[PDB]
Amino acid sequence: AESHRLYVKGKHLSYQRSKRVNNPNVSLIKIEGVATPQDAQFYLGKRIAYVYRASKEVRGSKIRVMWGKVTRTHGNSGVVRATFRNNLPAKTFGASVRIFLYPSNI
Amino acid sequence: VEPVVVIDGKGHLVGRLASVVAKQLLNGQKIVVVRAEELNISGEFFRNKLKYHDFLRKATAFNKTRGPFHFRAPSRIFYKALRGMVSHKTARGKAALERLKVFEGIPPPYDKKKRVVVPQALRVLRLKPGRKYTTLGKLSTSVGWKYEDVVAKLEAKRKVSSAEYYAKKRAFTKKVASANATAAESDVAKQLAALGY
Amino acid sequence: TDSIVKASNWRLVEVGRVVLIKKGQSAGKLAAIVEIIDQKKVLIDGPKAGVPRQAINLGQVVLTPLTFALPRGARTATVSKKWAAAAVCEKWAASSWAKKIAQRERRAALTDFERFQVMVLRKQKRYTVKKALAKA
Amino acid sequence: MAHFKEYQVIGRRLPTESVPEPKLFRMRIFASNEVIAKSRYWYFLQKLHKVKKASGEIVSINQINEAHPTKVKNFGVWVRYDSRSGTHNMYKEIRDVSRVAAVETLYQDMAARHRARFRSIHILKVAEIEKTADVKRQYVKQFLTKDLKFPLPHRVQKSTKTFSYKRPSTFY
Amino acid sequence: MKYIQTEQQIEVPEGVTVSIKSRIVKVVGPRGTLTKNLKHIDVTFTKVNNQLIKVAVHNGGRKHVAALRTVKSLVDNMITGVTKGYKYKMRYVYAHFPINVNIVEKDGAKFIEVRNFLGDKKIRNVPVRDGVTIEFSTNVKDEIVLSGNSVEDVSQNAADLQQICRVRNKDIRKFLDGIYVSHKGFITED
RNA sequence: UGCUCCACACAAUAUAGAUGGAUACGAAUAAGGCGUCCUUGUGGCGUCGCUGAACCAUAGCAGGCUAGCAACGGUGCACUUGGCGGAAAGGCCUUGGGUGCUUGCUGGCGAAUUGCAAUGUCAUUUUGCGUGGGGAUAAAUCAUUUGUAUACGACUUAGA
Ligand SMILES: [Mg+2]
Ligand SMILES: [Mg+2]
Ligand SMILES: [Mg+2]
Ligand SMILES: [Mg+2]
Ligand SMILES: [Mg+2]
Ligand SMILES: [Mg+2]
Repeated sequence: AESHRLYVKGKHLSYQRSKRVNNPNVSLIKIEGVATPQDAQFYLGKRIAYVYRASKEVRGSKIRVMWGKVTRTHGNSGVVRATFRNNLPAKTFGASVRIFLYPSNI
Repeated sequence: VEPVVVIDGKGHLVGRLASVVAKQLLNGQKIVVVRAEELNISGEFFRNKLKYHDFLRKATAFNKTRGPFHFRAPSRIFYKALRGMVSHKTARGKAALERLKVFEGIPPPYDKKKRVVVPQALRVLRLKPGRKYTTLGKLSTSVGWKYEDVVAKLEAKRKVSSAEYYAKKRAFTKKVASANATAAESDVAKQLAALGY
Repeated sequence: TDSIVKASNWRLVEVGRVVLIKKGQSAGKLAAIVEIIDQKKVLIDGPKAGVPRQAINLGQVVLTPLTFALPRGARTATVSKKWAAAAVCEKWAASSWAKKIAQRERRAALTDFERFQVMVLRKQKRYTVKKALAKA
Repeated sequence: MAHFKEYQVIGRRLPTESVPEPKLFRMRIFASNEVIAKSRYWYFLQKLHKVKKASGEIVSINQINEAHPTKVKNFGVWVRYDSRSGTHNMYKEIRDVSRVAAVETLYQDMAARHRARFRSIHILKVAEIEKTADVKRQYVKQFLTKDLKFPLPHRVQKSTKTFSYKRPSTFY
Repeated sequence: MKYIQTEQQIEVPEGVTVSIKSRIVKVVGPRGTLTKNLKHIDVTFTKVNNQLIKVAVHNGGRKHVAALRTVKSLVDNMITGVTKGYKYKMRYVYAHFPINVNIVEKDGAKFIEVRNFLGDKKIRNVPVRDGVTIEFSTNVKDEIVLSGNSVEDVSQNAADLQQICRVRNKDIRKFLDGIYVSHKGFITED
């Protein structure tokens, strides 16, 4: 039709951090439309893709992906924690991610 | 959900609006703030004028041109508040601040765009009834902002054209509502009503 | 020739006022105010929808325009009998406010097939409405 | 401490050969749980009789429920408290549906208006006023007028979203 | 304290119509029309029987209820000024130098000029507020009468005249010269 | 055989981060919106809110080929009529017909093997290069010169 989306939008906020030490191994994601941990429990274990573009074609594509998954909820406001096979680059704080509906339980 | 979010700054509390926008910018949302001159600060006009004068007196002693710049315009007073809530010396903070535009009044192209409010930062909701508050336009004028009159004149001109647009929109909305009400009680409408629509 | 004043109608905190609980185990049920404890807390009772007699803060409940005649301090059986006599549920269900609550609950319950049907019906209704707007 | 609870605490001196079966003193204690109630009991028996926890024994502790939790009552409360410069007695009136929440209101009131911590307060007495016109504080007396009804002007609605498209109203 | 309701009553007479906006009061009577902004008080007006208006404060504190009685007086002064009017009379007080008070005009401005105050060569100009009427009355000497439907304007114009003749650089207990309000009353009182 | 604009063709370059729609009164908030009527007002009456949990859009090989019915609507694209918009207008509203689609309704055909998933590629920026179609045909600096200038630069004058 006009929309072909099968993923929920999300935003890469930052790494897990204290006041003055961050941890790139874990990322904080805001899922569009999730406001509480109770809602954020639905997306636990779902796969996240970060989709970006590069100038150099690699394997028949100028588009590249970093694949991760939602591990747990974070705070009271629906923010979740995500882990990616390679850590997100930290210039993507504020950048969009795609949270897929697979693996699917409902 | 919008690509650009236009906030009408009228009747908002400057610091609570500032924190909201600073979080929005850092989270990657482009924000335009209009009618900066209609922003509110809680407290009397004298208190806030005294606070700006205290801000005015601090400057690099040996060269006043390398010191704390004291911007007078309301949009810049808002911008200064929003800086300091943004780590503005970093690349991430610069990229956040580049997602923001603050204007006096409503200029084009935002005249014909939806303006939102932030109820979290609205004075009418936050401030206790009877509490004295300041308007950023008269604060800015008292500390040296020059363009309150031109802003007011252009805003009156915009409000007149906008009221005329609204009169036409209201007439069409009336006609649309009448056609939709007439279509009700038909078969398709009753099936729709059984589905919450 | 006459004094004109805007009345500024307000829902009053009063015995026999009907309230909708928004926070807690009830959260969407109708109760009646039986006592006023202080400026912020009122004793409420919702025996028809099963709200226990309790002291509740006014900030977690929303006053409705509906009121019914009820003595102050009326016990649960008295509250229920006068609630049935005044037919508070039926007056509530007639309100566009309750219609809107039922509407959003019915919308949330729709399946994927039901949503697809809603699209098809909306397009058909739109077809008739647009044709009418063109003719008028 | 979702709220206070009221316990009856009965204790006695330890029995001796000289005096078997001592006198069994009892108090009503407002405390968050059993342990605090027993501690408060000994602390107050410290000030009345020659006995301490080591020379004494807790015979019974029983939570005391409100006889009618769903009846609004006017409570008169006598408290003794230590301010920064001395000790003072006062009497306050609290309207609510139970003794425990009336006392809970009282501790909040003492903290707010006199900066009196729970550390620095003695509940001398709590008693319902069974008759109107024995109520003496105007802040509770104003609520007993016939057919009382007031509005709640300037309703402020809580928004779940960050942005509103409507420029709201405070009507009610 | 937080009183639940505090209540005040404004009585309106036979030939007066009082219209209240959000909190903009318009009082119309025999002598004209007054308007007053009261959007700083947070009170509620309600019409009772076309002879009684009730203004109330709900869940108000000490300063709030004090403002309520203030509002009642302000509306009362509107109704009094639109039916009976306000008339302030001032007396010229001078020991040696006679005070010369006249009404002059400059491009339609209607000033009150004080000349010869303590023998000063400076002429004192006090503007006449809109709605205020100045007259100098026969049968009693050195007196100026200010009249109007607005008590605030009549009183402030009278105060402006009294203040402009403040003796400077002298013992004011000995140098009493000035123009002093001597009577506060009504125009159509009889 | 230079420069500039347009159009289409390939290259390269990147992306602070498209993935249905940024969806326009103003003002008050101890008040308002909408509708209706009149004696056009600080009017009567009705109605609404208690969130956008909305409205709009939205089905078709990432959306194919093809047959009809009903209506004369919707919408796209260029060509076009007029008007408005200077705060940063660069957009808004319209007119006319033309050329498409239309899922408002009823059909017939196609899809497969990307193999049980791999963004599975659909966007908008900049700069080149080529082709074909319009358009225009300068200056500045150094050197020389002045002294209203001047440490040197700079400044300020003159010179087919
Ligand atoms: Mg970060
Ligand atoms: Mg963290
Ligand atoms: Mg500095
Ligand atoms: Mg708007
Ligand atoms: Mg300056
Ligand atoms: Mg002297």
